[PDB]
Amino acid sequence: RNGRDSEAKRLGVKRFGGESVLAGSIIVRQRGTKFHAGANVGCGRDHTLFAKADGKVKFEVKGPKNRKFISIEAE
Amino acid sequence: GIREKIKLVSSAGTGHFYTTTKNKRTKPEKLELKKFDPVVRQHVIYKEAK
Amino acid sequence: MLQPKRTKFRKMHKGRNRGLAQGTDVSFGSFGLKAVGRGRLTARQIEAARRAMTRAVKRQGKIWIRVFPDKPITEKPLAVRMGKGKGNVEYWVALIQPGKVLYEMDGVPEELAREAFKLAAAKLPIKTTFVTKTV
Amino acid sequence: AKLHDYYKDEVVKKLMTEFNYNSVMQVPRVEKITLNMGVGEAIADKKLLDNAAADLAAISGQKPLITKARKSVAGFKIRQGYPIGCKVTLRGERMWEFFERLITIAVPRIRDFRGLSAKSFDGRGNYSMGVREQIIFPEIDYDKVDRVRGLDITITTTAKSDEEGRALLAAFDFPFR
Amino acid sequence: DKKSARIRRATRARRKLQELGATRLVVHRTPRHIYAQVIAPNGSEVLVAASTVEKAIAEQLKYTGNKDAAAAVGKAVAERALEKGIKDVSFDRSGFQYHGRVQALADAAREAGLQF
Amino acid sequence: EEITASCSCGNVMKIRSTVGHDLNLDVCSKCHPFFTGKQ
RNA sequence: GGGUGAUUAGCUCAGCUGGGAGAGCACCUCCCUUACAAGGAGGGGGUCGGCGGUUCGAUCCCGUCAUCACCCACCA
RNA sequence: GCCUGGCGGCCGUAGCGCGGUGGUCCCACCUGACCCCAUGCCGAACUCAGAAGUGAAACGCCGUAGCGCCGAUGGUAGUGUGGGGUCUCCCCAUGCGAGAGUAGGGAACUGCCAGGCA
RNA sequence: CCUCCUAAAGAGUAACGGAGGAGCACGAAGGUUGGCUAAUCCUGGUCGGACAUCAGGAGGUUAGUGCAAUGGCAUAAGCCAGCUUGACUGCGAGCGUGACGGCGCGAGCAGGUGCGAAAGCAGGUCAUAGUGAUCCGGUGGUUCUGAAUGGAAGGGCCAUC
RNA sequence: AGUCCGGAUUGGAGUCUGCAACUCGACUCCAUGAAGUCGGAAUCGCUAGUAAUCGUGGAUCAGAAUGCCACGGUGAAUACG
Ligand SMILES: [Mg+2]
Ligand SMILES: [Mg+2]
Ligand SMILES: [Mg+2]
Ligand SMILES: [Mg+2]
Ligand SMILES: [Mg+2]
Ligand SMILES: [Mg+2]
Ligand SMILES: [Mg+2]
Ligand SMILES: [Mg+2]
Ligand SMILES: [Mg+2]
Ligand SMILES: [Zn+2]
Repeated sequence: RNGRDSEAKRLGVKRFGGESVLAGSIIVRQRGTKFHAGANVGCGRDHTLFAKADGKVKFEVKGPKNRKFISIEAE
Repeated sequence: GIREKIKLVSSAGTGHFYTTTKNKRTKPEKLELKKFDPVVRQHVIYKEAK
Repeated sequence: MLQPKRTKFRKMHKGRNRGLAQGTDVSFGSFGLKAVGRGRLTARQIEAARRAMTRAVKRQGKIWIRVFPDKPITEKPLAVRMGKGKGNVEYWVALIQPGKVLYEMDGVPEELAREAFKLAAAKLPIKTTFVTKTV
Repeated sequence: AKLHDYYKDEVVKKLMTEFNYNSVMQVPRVEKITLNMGVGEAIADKKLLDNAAADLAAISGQKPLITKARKSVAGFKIRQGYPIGCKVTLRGERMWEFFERLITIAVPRIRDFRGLSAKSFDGRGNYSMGVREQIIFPEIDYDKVDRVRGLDITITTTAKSDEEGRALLAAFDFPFR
Repeated sequence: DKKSARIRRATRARRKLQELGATRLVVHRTPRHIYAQVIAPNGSEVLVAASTVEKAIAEQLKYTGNKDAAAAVGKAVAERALEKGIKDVSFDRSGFQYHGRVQALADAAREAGLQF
Repeated sequence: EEITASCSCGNVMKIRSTVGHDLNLDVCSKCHPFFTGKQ
């Protein structure tokens, strides 16, 4: 009777560093803010980190508490 | 039905309601709410559940 | 008889015994009994070896057991079909990697410790050997 | 204002000559005085606390504040966030007025008085005490009693030691067995 | 504590306006020497400074650290910002209640022509 | 409101107290049997 | 092995959809009786088998352990 | 060139603790509280007008290794590919190389502006 | 249907594998502005007690997050008060995840509100469960149709049961 | 009204008795003021100066009575059966 599990929700990083992405592309589907919003990135209501402008994707590590930020470059 | 489904009829001359849920054992009073009404396209006070 | 008084869970996966051991230096007493083989020990084996050592030095001296089981073995009963859930627990075991110091003793002569450990080495499923205090 | 100025000259110079501090701000001064009344048996009588609040707003000048129950316990059969007790904080001019009308005209109407205790300090220089009767304040007409409701007093000061607070209060009467 | 308490009141806007990336009008209050700063969007480079510790507003004035001073402080900020070409800004209340001297300062800035 | 307390020790002492009435006392801090009580 | 119900004063039962332990017989102290039983008045007695726990809080809610009762254990 | 106040970059080699110093100016405590504002009671906070006292606390700097923190070299464990053995595990050839621990490093570094000082 | 492990560090991955929850709640528990920081222990303190309400110290998230678990939260997503209805409509560049039906995230536009002085925030709750296809019929609205024509009954569309 | 009712229990200071007052007393005073607001089921006496109430005297003894023996003051109700 013990065995049971949900359907897995397909989380994680959809687009990694070093990829030319377009606007509104979902990058990370996560639960908490394990990945933190930053430059050109919105945080969704399920903390889906979603993009705002065309360009690359750069994973910065900034902040006093050593957090993990995502950004969109231009060049 | 413990929490019961009701509506929010506009007090204007418009036949439109929104819809939401209320409880019996917490609210004896009817629900007054200001809300948009897309006939005159303004905000009208709503009442008269069900 | 050596058994966790309370555990976080009932059961545990089978797991593996790959690699070597940590508790290698003689760190409490003067003499040590160290595992050479690779396997698993029951609480009955540990208690019987303890009784053999305490028999040989009769009461006097201080004896350390550096190991403790904290791993159950589930055992399905006789005449039960496969599946239908993982079995119930009947005995607890300790994971043994080679080189693990098992027992330790202080307060006796060397030859007496040597013969007491060769009495208790026959109580055990593996080959064990004798070590001294080192640095 | 009176015992404030009495402090402001005599107790300042007295304590400074006692403990020979580096500066005057390092002397103990009284920081605040709080007053508590635990009304707990008003779990049923809701206006027991209302009249006890009127009693404390007659003792003090200012209107009191109720306290919320912090976490619910079945040891006292309370719900978390319950009307549970009433306090009054005092700072400044009303604080010195309350200390004046305490030590002059209330301590000697304590029932069968003998001097207060010594080890009643916190250890970091504060004081607290509890009463039994409550007509020890003059603002209570004797024909208005409805319970024997006491209360407790906390004098919170910046005394860096309880012995410094002891020597602070020895400049007052502060009965001292 | 007081200082860190004020900074954790202010960090809200002090990183939201960072993430917007716009020019910031920053204040510091003390009942002597109100201070006023106009800083580039990055946060490392100031542009326009006016404070009553400067003689040119210190000696022309009644008392260092009232709202009647802060009015002229922000007025001086507005002139020094318009002469450098900065008028469209955003405001940093710096963990202070927008009620007293900062309210007088920003209102006289708006009367002087600094339009956020 | 400020009132005037007066005890039997001759200690006429005006104080602020919310009695709203002038006051008659016996024992003050001056001339109370505290040290004689301890003795 | 497996599904169902039960452990409560000395004895026998209701109290389990969550916040004060009731009923009957027995026990004890008086009363009328030459003396008991029956009859009349008045009291206390449990820590709800036990181990752990959730929750503010458990006889009640949850997971095992000891005991009891019941039902199944078919095709062969 | 020094100190202080603010805004930052970096996020503990930057933080704890212990001892020492600082008040012309800057900072804080502070004085008073009718009105601005404010306390589910109190000028504790928030706010206001100020400047009598003060570096006590707090803040900044200096010194110090009792902890936190960084941390190599080498070796060990593991692992990709190929081969093998006494195949619950392990070895050989080759590429990759930890974590912990050891000697160590260490009381931060850099920029913008304003005021007082030489 | 949700959560962890088994899942071998992208996603996914079975079993009568090991462990738990949901078929609800809220007119504030939602939006905004301003603001605050908890558990536990020690000391002192009337009834007051191992533990109610007061004050201080250590400590510094062990506490809280409507609930099971995991992730996260100090710029608080935890707690207080005022003002409030954005739990508004019509759209959607683009993305994700499913064979499909579908499900979810969403900057931004037009109208029109609330909060803040402003920059700005708000298309429900910190998120991940809290659900039911179609058909058939109920109710309200209607620049639709109306079996010769004008109406009506019915049918559609929008909202909903 | 637990009241000026009620008097226990207790602290102190006494007196007199007697070798002797701790196991033990009798009384005065100062101060204290518990329960008790008419009594569950049951139960006792009493036909005239008694029922009830209020004093006193003796015997025991060196010292005590709310006990026993005796006397006096006031002084009832009901008996259809
Ligand atoms: Mg100092
Ligand atoms: Mg290493
Ligand atoms: Mg992988
Ligand atoms: Mg994965
Ligand atoms: Mg806020
Ligand atoms: Mg129709
Ligand atoms: Mg026709
Ligand atoms: Mg007769
Ligand atoms: Mg008699
Ligand atoms: Zn007097």
